[PDB]
Amino acid sequence: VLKKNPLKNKQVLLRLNPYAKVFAAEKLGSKKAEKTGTKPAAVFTETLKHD
Amino acid sequence: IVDIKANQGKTGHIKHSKCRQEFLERVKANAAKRAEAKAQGSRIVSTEGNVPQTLAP
Amino acid sequence: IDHTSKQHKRSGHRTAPKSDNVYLKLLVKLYTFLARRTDAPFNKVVLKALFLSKINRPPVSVSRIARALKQEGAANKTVVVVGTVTDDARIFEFPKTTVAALRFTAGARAKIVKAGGECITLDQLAVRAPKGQNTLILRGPRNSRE
Amino acid sequence: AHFKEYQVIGRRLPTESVPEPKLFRMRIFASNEVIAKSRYWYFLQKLHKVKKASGEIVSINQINEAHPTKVKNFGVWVRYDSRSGTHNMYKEIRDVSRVAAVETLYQDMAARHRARFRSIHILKVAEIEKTADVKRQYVKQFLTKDLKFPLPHRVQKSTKTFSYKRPSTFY
Amino acid sequence: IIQAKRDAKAAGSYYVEAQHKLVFVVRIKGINKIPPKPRKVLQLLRLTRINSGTFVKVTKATLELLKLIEPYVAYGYPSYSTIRQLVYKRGFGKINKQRVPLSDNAIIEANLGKYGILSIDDLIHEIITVGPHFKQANNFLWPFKLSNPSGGWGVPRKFKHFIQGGSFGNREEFINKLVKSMN
RNA sequence: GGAAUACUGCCAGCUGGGACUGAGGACUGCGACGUAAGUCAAGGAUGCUGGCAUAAUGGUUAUAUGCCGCCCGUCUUGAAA
RNA sequence: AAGCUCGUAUCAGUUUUAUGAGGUAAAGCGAAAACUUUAAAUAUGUAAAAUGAAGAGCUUUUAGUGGGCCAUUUUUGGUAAGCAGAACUGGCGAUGCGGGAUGAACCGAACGUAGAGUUAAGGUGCCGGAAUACACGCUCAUCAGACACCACAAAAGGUGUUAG
RNA sequence: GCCCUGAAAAUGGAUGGCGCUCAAGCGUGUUACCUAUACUCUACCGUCAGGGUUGGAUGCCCUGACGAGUAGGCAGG
Repeated sequence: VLKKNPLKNKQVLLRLNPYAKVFAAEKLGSKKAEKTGTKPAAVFTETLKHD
Repeated sequence: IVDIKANQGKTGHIKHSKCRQEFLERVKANAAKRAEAKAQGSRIVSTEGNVPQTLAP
Repeated sequence: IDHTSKQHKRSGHRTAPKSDNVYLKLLVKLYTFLARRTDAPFNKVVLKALFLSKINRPPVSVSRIARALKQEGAANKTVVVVGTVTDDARIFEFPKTTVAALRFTAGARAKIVKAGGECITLDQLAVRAPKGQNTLILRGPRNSRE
Repeated sequence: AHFKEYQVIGRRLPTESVPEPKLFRMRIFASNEVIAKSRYWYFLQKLHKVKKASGEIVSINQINEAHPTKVKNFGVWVRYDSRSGTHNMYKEIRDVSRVAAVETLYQDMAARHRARFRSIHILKVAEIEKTADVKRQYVKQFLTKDLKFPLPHRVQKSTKTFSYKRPSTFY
Repeated sequence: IIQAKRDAKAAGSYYVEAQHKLVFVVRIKGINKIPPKPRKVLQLLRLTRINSGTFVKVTKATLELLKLIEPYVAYGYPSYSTIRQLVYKRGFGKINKQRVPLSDNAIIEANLGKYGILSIDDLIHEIITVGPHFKQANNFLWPFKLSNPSGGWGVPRKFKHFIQGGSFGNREEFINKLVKSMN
């Protein structure tokens, strides 16, 4: 009889998506990524900083 | 069905029509492909010898 | 709001016959129920026939009935006419048969009974063959009305 | 808008028996990358008849100012169109970044020559390393030793409708 | 994708990104004084009222259609968050020619089960990855009835190109901000 | 050489204030929390409290104030006069 | 409107694919622009992938209708200048509502009765709802300007001012 | 580029008026704000449509979408 927004109503959210619980519990919205130390090539740096 | 154009492109200064040659060829080709099937059924730009070049007005 | 089709467009199918015959309305009610609760196309055909006008329900002759029964495998089927069965003096021999119709003229009824059959109404037809089993529903010639 | 500088590198559309196209690069001042790409296609076609379908943008980067808080004299070469023919202009702009200087130039063009962003083409922006190489006096004026000037007639902002004293314009 | 860009930088190559396959289009103008060919293309894209949006798969044919309807639409490349919010809040299924809200996974399973779509997130996956059953899933989705943007259009006059300070045309990744304002 | 910050984006992160609405009417559904019992914000508002019980609310009417509103019908021509 | 038929029907004021068209001169590269092979598509046809569509085809029937005005685009012929003849497509007619102070053809948007929110076009000194906002420049008119303008007076004149 | 001249008569009058001059003018940029019978959401009325109904059926229940109008057409009062 009444449409409820899953983006506001947490019960409807869980009803439509059982994975919302795991997402919230493990904080997949704030996943800290693994680091890399790759550096751009000197030709790339010169082209970026050239006219 | 034929072509009309003085030596402006009327379909239906004349030559024979070729407006269904592709359709006929595709009909025959799809028949042959069906017989064949029934019998047995982001690029990358690198810079080694090219560099970006500053060419502006 | 930029409509691609007509708004408030009526479908076109029928619900009430223009006739105010109470018995015809009762038959229509019975066959509306039957075509709803039964997935037999015969009941839908009979229901649709129950709405046609007089000019669209031409009579069916006993000669036409007998010729229809002359088909092989169709001798023991019950013939259904949603309309009037008229007599025909051009036939001198009539088979034994069971006919369901809205109306029988006196001559046609006498001929069927004398040949040894029975004349039943469409509600008796509904009781006997609820899905219209072993039926042969006939329509009379039309272009005769010009 | 608030301008950014983008390096844009494009090339011809690769085809069969056609390797290694001419990598055309440009520096575009624009509010965002969509406008920068459109401007790049426009300038590419003007330079040479290369349609958007006949080309492909292989790179676009944002170039930040290297020393963003150092005051720099910039010489800017531009050309712009009008009802008359295209004109070439040289201007001197004293600012801390190329994007700031380019925004100043666009506003000055709109105010003086009634020109617009679609009419101005920025040929070159370059820092003038030596003081002596400047030409325009409205820039050379701010380059003197121990520069000092007052700000006469200070007009203070009032929040309320009525003030209960006459205002002073002192500074 | 991120690591491929970094590898191209490190090797000195230029990582040319994959061509976009999905576009979200919103009808921007009203239903008065539209020329017949553009209004025919709008009806074919199911954009029959202002602030109505649909997903479109990108091919040559759809590209030419978008070129035709350019003055009357704002379109761009939708992100996963935008698609997810659109489907969750304003997703309606066309079921027996009726507009039915997507309030449960059973509604989606009963009608798209033939294609292997079992839930709202499977439908979103089929949209974001323009998949084998994209036509069926996209047509199952009822055209999105968006409101006017909360915060306005950000321009004084909408009916210029986005490039020239207007609203219409291809705005690429800015469609996400616009559509989230309109959601 | 090591950071920080800006900007852009994401969170099925948290939390405060305001406004309009409360359709439906035994139960049935999909879920959430619980070892269970069961409870819940999960197929649409309930709980607690006060004043009044009449011109108090409201209706009608006359006026005032703010904004709006050209005199009807016919007949002509695209159209208006 | 009524019948008959069917509805994995039948299509489409749309795109694409293959087949044509002013070959007009920018292909590039040829036997010394005179050659004669190609190419993104402005702009129509035929026939077969995209997108959309629950109504379609046929046969009998019934009413009202039988002028045009304005504009865009292309085209042919013209004048001092206006322009005239065609074809297409829109607007208006039968049409209320927001805006342009006002209004046949301008800009938005088409309409059941209400509530809340957001907007279009247009605006935000006061009339008058909304910044006498912020920022960079220009201008001082002895009747400035606040516009119809990629129009007429308009070809120029000036010891006004600014930037080139 | 802006400014002055670049001709114009005759009742008193018009950027709509007031008035405005680092504008309340002109060019341009960035925001905020105002409000249509338009858009979103809800309630209600009607029309149409699709499902269900053997236990006022010209009804009853569930659901969805729509609502400008002259001549004219059809229906209910």
